[PDB]
Amino acid sequence: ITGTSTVGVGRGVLGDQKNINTTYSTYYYLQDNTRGNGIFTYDAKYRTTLPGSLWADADNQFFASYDAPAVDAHYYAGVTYDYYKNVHNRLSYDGNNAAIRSSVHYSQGYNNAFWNGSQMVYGDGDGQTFIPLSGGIDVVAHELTHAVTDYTAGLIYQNESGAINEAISDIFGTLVEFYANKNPDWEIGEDVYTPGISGDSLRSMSDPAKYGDPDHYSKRYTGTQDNGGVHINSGIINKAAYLISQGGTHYGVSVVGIGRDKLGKIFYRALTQYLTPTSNFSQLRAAAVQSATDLYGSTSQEVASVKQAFDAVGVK
Ligand SMILES: [Ca+2]
Ligand SMILES: [Ca+2]
Ligand SMILES: [Ca+2]
Ligand SMILES: [Ca+2]
Ligand SMILES: [Zn+2]
Repeated sequence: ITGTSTVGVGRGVLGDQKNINTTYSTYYYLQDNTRGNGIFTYDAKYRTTLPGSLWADADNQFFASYDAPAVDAHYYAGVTYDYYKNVHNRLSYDGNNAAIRSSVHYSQGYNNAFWNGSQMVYGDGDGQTFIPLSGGIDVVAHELTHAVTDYTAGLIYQNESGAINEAISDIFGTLVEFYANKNPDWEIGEDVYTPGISGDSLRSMSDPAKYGDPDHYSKRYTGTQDNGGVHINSGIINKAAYLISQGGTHYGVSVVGIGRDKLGKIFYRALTQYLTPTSNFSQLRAAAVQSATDLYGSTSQEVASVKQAFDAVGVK
């Protein structure tokens, strides 16, 4: 809508207070005009019809419990936009400041979130397995990263290329979590998963096998579930990325860590410059080595650590 930019205040899913960019025109709308062509948050009103109604509020205060998922979807979309702009010089997901749209309150008791090809969508969860999914910044950044991947490499959502697609979203979801820097970790979804059980998460990058996911190529899933295991075999790549950053010895192979910032730079370059829709794990390794070479030289520690990380997980 057309109106006056302003700043409102609200409470997110976890009860934390934050400021949000809104637009005023009779009502106050969740429309942030300060980032590219805008960030827009919609109410799907417990239906599956999308996008729903652009979120309108009478007083620019968002403290009602119904408000919380919208506050967080709106605010964390902004953080993610800032991460891509400030760190990788990328303007929104298409690189040309496309408007970012999110809908919340999708369906009833819906235990997931997703990018549908044009916007992000967030369920409220059933209160048992999940609380509203926009409450996790790693979850928001994961979904928005699918949009980035679709506009760049275009990795098909099947088999190895699909597992790479998933790992990239987990990797950048985590890097964005570290960017915002409130209790960052190498786990996925811990803020919104199983409110009744502390210390768990949906996936682990530091130790995928904790939840039964493979951490070595020899343990890859070869069946047909989950589109050929796109959320399962991602653990192999997530472990590689964790090792490149933090270091460690894994199946007897030692890796010198080079830290998060270099991990992000290498993987972003691989994504945007070298990966293609049908890239497999071996092609990821080659793309990552070539990226690190481009940035730091063929005889760098950086190139060395990428090679050892991929050897450690069994990807040749
Ligand atoms: Ca209000
Ligand atoms: Ca965390
Ligand atoms: Ca996390
Ligand atoms: Ca939990
Ligand atoms: Zn995903």
